[PDB]
Amino acid sequence: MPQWSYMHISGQDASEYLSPGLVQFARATETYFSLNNKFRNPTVA
Amino acid sequence: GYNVAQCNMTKDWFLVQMLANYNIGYQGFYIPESYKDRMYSFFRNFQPMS
Repeated sequence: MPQWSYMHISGQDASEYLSPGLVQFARATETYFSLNNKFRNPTVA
Repeated sequence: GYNVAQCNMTKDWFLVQMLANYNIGYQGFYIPESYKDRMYSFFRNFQPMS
């Protein structure tokens, strides 16, 4: 769907819509600042 | 308005203690995990009164 892809419900995984630099950063800064809870995880049956 | 959680202990000190014992501070207060919270640990023996 168009509006599901726009609102990040479907088409891709949570890791795949974020920028590589930001993820590189989220993993580096984890032990003293968590950024997992900032982005939805969609799971598709 | 510097005391906290129904006693005469301060917001500052409570925050220092959560950060030092469990590293909670800047991501917001919540109940610390059981495995972290043992006999000589702060939160376990914390008993506030009125």
